[PDB]
Amino acid sequence: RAIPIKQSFLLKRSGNSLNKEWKKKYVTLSSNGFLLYHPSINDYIHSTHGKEMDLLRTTVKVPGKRPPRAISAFGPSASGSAGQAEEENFEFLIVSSTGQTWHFEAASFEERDAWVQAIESQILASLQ
Repeated sequence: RAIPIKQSFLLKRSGNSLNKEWKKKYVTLSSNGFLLYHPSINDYIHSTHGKEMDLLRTTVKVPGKRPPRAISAFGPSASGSAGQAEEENFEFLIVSSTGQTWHFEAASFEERDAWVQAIESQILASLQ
C-alpha cells in the first residue's frame, strides 16, 4: 500500500551534449522509495519498458547548473548573476549506485521541484 509522490511525463535526452534532444517519457515516483520511468504513457498503462532506480542510495542534481532559485529567499548571495536574462532550464538528474544516471526535464517548473523533492524524500525515508 504505497502512494504516488509524482507521476507524469518527463523529457529524456537522446543524442549528445553538443546536440541535445529530449523525448516524451513517463516517470512515476512512488512512496516505496522507487523511481520508475517508461518510454511513454502506453508503457505505464500497458506496462512495457519501465526502468526502476532504487531510492536507497541515489543522488539528485541539475546538469551542471547553478542552484535553481528563481523565487530567491532574499539575502546577500554568493553571486546573484542573471538579471536581465535567464535560461530557466529546469532539468534534474537521478544517479544510482551503479553509476546509472537518469536525466529528465520536468515539463512544469513546479513539477521539477516536487520530483527532486520526491526522489530526495524517498531517499531520506529509506536512509532513516
